[PDB]
Amino acid sequence: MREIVHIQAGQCGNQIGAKFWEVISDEHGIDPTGSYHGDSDLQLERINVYYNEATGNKYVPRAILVDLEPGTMDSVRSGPFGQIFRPDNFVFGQSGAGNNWAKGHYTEGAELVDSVLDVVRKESESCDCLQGFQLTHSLGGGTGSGMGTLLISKIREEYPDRIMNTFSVMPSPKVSDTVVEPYNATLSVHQLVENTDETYCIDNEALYDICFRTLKLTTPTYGDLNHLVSATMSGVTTCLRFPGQLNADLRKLAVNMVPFPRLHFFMPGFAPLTSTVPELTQQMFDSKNMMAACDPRHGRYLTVAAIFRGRMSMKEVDEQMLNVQNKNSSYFVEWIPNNVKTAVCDIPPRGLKMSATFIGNSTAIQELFKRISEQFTAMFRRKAFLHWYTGEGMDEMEFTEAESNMNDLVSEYQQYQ
Amino acid sequence: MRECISIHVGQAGVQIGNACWELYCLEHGIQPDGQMPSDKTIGGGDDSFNTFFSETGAGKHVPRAVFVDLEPTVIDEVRTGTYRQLFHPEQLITGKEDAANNYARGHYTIGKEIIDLVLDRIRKLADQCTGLQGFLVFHSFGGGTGSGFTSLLMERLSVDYGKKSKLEFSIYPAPQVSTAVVEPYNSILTTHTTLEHSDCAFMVDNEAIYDICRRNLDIERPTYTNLNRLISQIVSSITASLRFDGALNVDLTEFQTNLVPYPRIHFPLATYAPVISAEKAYHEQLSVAEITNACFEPANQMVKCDPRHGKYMACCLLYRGDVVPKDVNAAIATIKTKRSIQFVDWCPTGFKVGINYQPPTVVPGGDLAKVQRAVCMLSNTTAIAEAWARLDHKFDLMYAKRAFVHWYVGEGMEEGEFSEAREDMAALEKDYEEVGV
Amino acid sequence: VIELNKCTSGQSFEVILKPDPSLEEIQKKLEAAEERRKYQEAELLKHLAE
Amino acid sequence: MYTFVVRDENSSVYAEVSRLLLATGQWKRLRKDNPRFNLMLGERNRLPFGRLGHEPGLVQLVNYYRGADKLCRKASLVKLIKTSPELSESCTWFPESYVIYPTTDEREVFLAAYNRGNVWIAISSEASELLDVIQKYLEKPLLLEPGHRKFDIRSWVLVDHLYNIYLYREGVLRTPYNSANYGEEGNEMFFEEFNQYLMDALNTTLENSILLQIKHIIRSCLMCIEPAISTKHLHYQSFQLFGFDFMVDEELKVWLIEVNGAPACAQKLYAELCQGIVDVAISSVFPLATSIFIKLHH
Ligand SMILES: CC(C)[C@@H](O)C(=O)N[C@H]1Cc2ccc3c(c2)[C@@]2(c4cc(F)ccc4N[C@@H]2O3)c2oc(nc2-c2nc(CO)co2)[C@H](C(C)(C)C)NC1=O
Ligand SMILES: Nc1nc2c(ncn2[C@@H]2O[C@H](COP(=O)(O)OP(=O)(O)OP(=O)(O)O)[C@@H](O)[C@H]2O)c(=O)[nH]1
Ligand SMILES: Nc1ncnc2c1ncn2[C@@H]1O[C@H](COP(=O)(O)OP(=O)(O)CP(=O)(O)O)[C@@H](O)[C@H]1O
Ligand SMILES: Nc1nc2c(ncn2[C@@H]2O[C@H](COP(=O)(O)OP(=O)(O)O)[C@@H](O)[C@H]2O)c(=O)[nH]1
Ligand SMILES: [Ca+2]
Ligand SMILES: [Mg+2]
Repeated sequence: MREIVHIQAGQCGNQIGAKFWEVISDEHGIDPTGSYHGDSDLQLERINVYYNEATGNKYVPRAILVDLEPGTMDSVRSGPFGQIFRPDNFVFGQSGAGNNWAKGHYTEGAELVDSVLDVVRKESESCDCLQGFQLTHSLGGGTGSGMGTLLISKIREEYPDRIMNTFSVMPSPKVSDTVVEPYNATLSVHQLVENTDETYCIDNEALYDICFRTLKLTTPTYGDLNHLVSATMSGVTTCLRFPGQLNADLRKLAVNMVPFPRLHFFMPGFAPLTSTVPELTQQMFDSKNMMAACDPRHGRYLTVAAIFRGRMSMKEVDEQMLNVQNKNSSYFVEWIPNNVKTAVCDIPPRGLKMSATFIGNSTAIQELFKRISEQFTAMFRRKAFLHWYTGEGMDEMEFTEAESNMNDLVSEYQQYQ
Repeated sequence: MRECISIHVGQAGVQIGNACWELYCLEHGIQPDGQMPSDKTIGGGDDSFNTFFSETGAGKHVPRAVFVDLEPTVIDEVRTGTYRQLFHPEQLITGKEDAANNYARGHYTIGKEIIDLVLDRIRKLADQCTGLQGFLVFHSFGGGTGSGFTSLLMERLSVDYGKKSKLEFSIYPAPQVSTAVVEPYNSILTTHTTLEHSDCAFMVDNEAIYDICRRNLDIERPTYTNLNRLISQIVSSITASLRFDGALNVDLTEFQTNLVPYPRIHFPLATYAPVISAEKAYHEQLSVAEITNACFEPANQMVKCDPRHGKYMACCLLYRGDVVPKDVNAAIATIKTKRSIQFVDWCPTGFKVGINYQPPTVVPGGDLAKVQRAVCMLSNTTAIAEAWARLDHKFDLMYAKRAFVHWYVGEGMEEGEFSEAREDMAALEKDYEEVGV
Repeated sequence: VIELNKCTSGQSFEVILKPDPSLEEIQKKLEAAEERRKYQEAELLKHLAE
Repeated sequence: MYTFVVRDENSSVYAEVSRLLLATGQWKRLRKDNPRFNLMLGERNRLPFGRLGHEPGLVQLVNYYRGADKLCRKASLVKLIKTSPELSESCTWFPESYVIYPTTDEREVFLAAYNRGNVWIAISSEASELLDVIQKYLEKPLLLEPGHRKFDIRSWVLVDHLYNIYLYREGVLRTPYNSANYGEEGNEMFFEEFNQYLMDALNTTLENSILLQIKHIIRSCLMCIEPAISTKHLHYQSFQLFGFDFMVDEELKVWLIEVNGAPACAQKLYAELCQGIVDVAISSVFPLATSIFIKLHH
């Protein structure tokens, strides 16, 4: 203990998720076969949080891979560290969801969901003291978004007092994918607002801008973006995988990051962006360094959790931090005293030696949600592509409902600025 | 010989307890296996150190201590510890999931389920006590266990041991090492519920300890280990009177008698000197007048505040080592004319002085230099109210927006308990205000 | 220097320069908190059932 | 990048000081109630001293001395002079003063003094008509010429965090005297003029005849309460500008009248003095990229 059960769902969920296990396997010293080859026995100390132990000193990621089509998960299995996952934790269908939230949530998803929970239930039964769940997925599609959120609802029902955490990739109008992303993201955001304690929000528009402008990459691929994501996923889980006092577990993190229950949507940041202390601190706080589209200067920070990783004075880190808290100044709420926390971990990520990770609960995220709302309304008033959803049994009212739930969320952020 | 039981609650109380008990053993010459060659009476006795140590027929000197925490991580460090042979399993109580920095969680949800168990292990100790005086309770303000569970244990201890004294050692939250944003909430909540249940409380502001550790001991980023070793020294000099032959504060009740004229105003300010860096073990040897004068310098206080802008109602001076009454008198006379010392009218401008000839013990390999004389001053000044004010302010900033409140309501606490506790504190600030000028 | 007491471990003196809840009440408040938790959790499960 | 906050918009001097600070670029003014600041230009009353110097990695300075109100209250100053052995009855530069409350205090002892020229102020000649602080009125003031006009001296004193006592070289005389209208410009007589008068009319300088006693009085007052309000080893540092008000009698003896803890400034002297305040008081603890002060040593 305290163990986290990881769930990755849909294409985006499994591709981002697979890379995550790659990067943190490499930090805890676990090889593609599951054997430990780490130099420092400091990695093994909190290894239990993400790995189960088997005979033959094998470490197996407590992870459940879920999709409604076999495609992406055969690609995971054939990928690097593919064999480290339990064969039995692969749960997939054959029909697919066709980028359709309704299929993921109500029909095709419903047929597969119970057997996913059978795996979840067996991983939990093997936990001395289960902490909660971590879901990786996108909101724009069908399986991650639709069946991911159905899963979250189910998990909540069976494990009512466990923390539910997710890394959620949101759609952007800058990045063209399925024409129905606004429908799927909107239907999902309401689910998240109700059923998660913490949701890390990232979108590909911001990850694109980083890869392009910062990393000087002319035309980015999923490979490039997922590198950023995997690195950021390592950073914000640092405090859970290595010894420390701040944000020790999920519930304590939630208690320090979430002032109001519905506002638990965080913007992550990383430095240095991978393709000095003041420089490293300046980047991670930079607007053009955020992992989601919205400009942090358009709102205020309710809470901030920064995790520095490596070997550094930390005297100066404290200096640089406050230099930011005052250089920004206007962007922090004054009714939450000492709302910026700083953690430090000795073991640096693979090939960096020095690193930082930003986690901000910012009201500026409201723009992200308002944008998706406007997209959804533009389509829904014309009822375009709607028949794919009512075809699966959904009512128009359920759409009107998710729309206003969205605007409600955007409004609640508005109160606090 | 009346016994004292020390109760350590949550991470801070636990880790500090360990630092204290290590020091006690060194001061009483007790081995990490509980053996004490200096002790000629085997299987018992009524010696002063028996107020803190029981004796088994085998000759093990066992601390009258109980460690409690809702997470096993910190207690385990005591089990595999150097002085592990001291303690037996019954003394160490450990849960599985902690209070997540949530007072309501420590008090209502978790607390309800473990309170009886803690009382049983406590009763096992008291059951071995010929004449129990009461309890010393170590805990933080900010933690969910330290605040939430402590208040519940205090409430029960009043019921199960009505005519027994309770003193606290409380760690006051400092954001420079603080691990939570809701510590002001937890602080006010636990102070409100414990108030009518504590006879005398010694607050230690981590801000102060951290600063002293930097300025006096030359340490960039002070560890809890660093802080807890300095805290253990001060606790040691505060408890020395209970553990050694003397006449000043030899009973827990004498602590309120000499320090607390007004029941509610029971938080005396502690000041300690000298604190010297061990790495430079060639320093000048401070005099009685110098360490005495240092007790009135804010930079050696456990709580940063300005005693010049409040009134005293009681002041006790605890010396350790090479000191005779002659020098104290001279040092007090010169300091009185030199510095602003203003007592309340309905109190005599007086100092109670205790001297223990045994010089302060230092932990080997530690960070403090050993000195031939030290002093801890306990003083009940209204100036400490600055701390209450500071804390109430941060509370008001958040509570005006009801920030983080849902976490507490969700655990079954009603929102009314916030305004109830805050009103109690506003009242407290008023009490210092009245006495103060 | 009034009240000078002296022993082999040290000495003490004084210088003068100038002249509640019962067991039931606790149980009730505890159990009430428990009931409110149970109610809040019942409302959640009813919601999840709908 | 240093940060400050203003909590007394009503202050004219630090209105300039805030202007200069901003005009140096290296200073950014925060919102009035922002905790994370380097310099506070604090409010005139009930300044929350207890919350200062408690911000991690932040050296905080405040432009007021906590406890310095003992020297800036009518009844306080009397209680200080008649209690402090530093001053006491061994103090002859401060008029025979007694304090009383409106219906303990000194109402009965004041009588014996009046019984044993008895013009007092609180303005009146006889005692009974005064009941409706008491200080014996300077019946023999130093009348300027021409005009036969009364005046008072105003010197500005700056005490920094190191407790250096700085006397601003520019003072001011704030100008028909009936024993038993304006326009010098604006009833202000600066030191260069007053010095010239005292030279022509009385054959003495401003320095010898008055300023020596002034500096003496300054040192004595502030040195008296130094152990009560110093911030040498305090968790926060403070400085403060004082306005001493003096009066000069017939035989050129200086008397202390008032001590103002929130003094204004003569318009011409505003720029120079506030600039000095920045240089000597603010910039000395917070560095950046001849002296208008006379420091009274001690
Ligand atoms: C400014 C610019 C961002 C905007 O005009 C735009 O929408 N460009 C699309 C073009 C696009 C649209 C849909 C789309 C792909 C690309 C898409 C793609 C390209 C292939 F050759 C084969 C399969 C796929 N699947 C993905 O589906 C894709 O899009 C982006 N990356 C990828 C992708 N990377 C990989 C390698 O891991 C496979 O697929 C990137 C990405 C999401 C930004 C990383 N998306 C695009 O390049
Ligand atoms: N001086 C000192 N302070 C500590 C120590 N450990 C924790 N603290 C402080 O205590 C506060 C946090 O409370 P904890 O004691 O860690 O929490 P807890 O009592 O264990 O309760 P939980 O929430 O259940 O963990 C913070 O303000 C810390 O700075 C310690 O060992 N020494
Ligand atoms: N004993 C005395 N004899 C003669 N004149 C006196 C005097 N005491 C005060 N004065 C006169 O009082 C005037 C200034 O008054 P005072 O200094 O008391 O101001 P004030 O109390 O009204 C508010 P402030 O402190 O801001 O000036 C001077 O011009 C001086 O001539
Ligand atoms: N960052 C990232 N985004 C992805 C990846 N794969 C798909 N997406 C995004 O996810 C959305 C499509 O949902 P997807 O996961 O592919 O559908 P699903 O399989 O039904 O869950 C679009 O916004 C894609 O841009 C990936 O590997 N990385
Ligand atoms: Ca014995
Ligand atoms: Mg804990």
